[PDB]
Amino acid sequence: IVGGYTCQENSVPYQVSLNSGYHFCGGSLINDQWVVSAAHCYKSRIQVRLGEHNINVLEGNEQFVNAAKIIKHPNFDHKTLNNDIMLIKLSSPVKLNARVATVALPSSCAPAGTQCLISGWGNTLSSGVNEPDLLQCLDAPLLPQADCEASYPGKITDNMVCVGFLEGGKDSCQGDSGGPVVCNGELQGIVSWGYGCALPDNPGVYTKVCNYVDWIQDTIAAN
Amino acid sequence: IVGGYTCQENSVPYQVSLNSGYHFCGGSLINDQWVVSAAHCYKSRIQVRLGEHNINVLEGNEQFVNAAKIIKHPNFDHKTLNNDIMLIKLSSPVKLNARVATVALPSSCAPAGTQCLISGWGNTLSSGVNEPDLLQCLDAPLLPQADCEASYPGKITDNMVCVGFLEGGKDSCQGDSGGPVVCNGELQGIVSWGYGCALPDNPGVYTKVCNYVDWIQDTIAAN
Ligand SMILES: [Cu+2]
Ligand SMILES: [Cu+2]
Repeated sequence: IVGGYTCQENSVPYQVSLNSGYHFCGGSLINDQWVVSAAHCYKSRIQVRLGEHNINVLEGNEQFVNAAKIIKHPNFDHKTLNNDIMLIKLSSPVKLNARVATVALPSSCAPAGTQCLISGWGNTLSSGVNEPDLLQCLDAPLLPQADCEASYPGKITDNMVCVGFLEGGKDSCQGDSGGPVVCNGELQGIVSWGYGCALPDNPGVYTKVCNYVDWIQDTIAAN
Repeated sequence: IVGGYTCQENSVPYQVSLNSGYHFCGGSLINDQWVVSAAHCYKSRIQVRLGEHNINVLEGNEQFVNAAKIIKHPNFDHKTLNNDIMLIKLSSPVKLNARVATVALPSSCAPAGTQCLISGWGNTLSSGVNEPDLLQCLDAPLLPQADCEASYPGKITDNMVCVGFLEGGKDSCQGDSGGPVVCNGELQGIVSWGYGCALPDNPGVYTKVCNYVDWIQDTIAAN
């Protein structure tokens, strides 16, 4: 998160860290045994870390759990990052409590103008890399689809939505990938891509989760 | 390397990749059993990879060797990155040949105006991160110390030298760290830090190797 603020400790209780010896992506807990993330965060083995605030200090609320099935969407295409969404089933259900909780899936697609919360332990600079310890937060609105399209000519599918500020300064970045954008209580987007991080006229683009509620549900049911 | 060109295969034969399950820093081979890198690239276990061009494909000239002693300078200070230099002794001597060779240590400090070659598998973007497969190269001059000082007020010690372009566009970046700047045949600088990557008025700053020839030699002798 570039240009964001440090989240109050465990105020984003659905946020998870995907770790393979180091933090490389984020995700969201949608029920006690399943995480949703980006298909681009695929790796053969993943340890999911829940209840985190400081990614480098054990503060006493962490639950570390291995991923048992890691399921990318059938039609994920790495060249366009179209259908960038992946489901992770945990080896064991987690114990839900104040600091580790679920986020609801969307009842419908959110309109342009909605303020959303984006969080992650991703890069905090628009140039160079600085990885933060503490979870970062950003309040940002869903952009009009025609501004998304204007910023990325020919690259936006109906499964993508821009969230951010056309002025730049504030955006998600690498390492936030796979993490949540939640707009009053429901998961509406997954961190996916954008040109640079926090550049003017280059808002971040997100996987539009309302287009996948049926896929997510069938996949959970069948697994 | 931002704004650089892909080096001809094995044209930089002293360049090594420090790997701990992934590439995280560079270094230079200065004799058949020793590598010099940045103290900031310290890790408890390191595999040194020599003879590389494509960091992700085995092309047939690679030699992978573990580090036996990893020695940071006694006075390295992580807050200012002053004395950012580290020596690595390999478990076995490597076999030197056309594609794996040594770079000479400096006979003296190079003057402002010298063109140098910088190489690495570091980040190639001034905003966001993109890690390259193929080794990257950049021709860049040593800057006047007063321009270094003007760009980083109060942060430049006599053990640092700026190399780069005040206009921005071309610079080293994260992942190049610990790698070589060679100015007609001798190692004159080690990739260390800078604000951003390739920003105007923010040239890269390098560990000034001519200040450490005696330390490097005593340390090798004693180990
Ligand atoms: Cu990719
Ligand atoms: Cu550091």
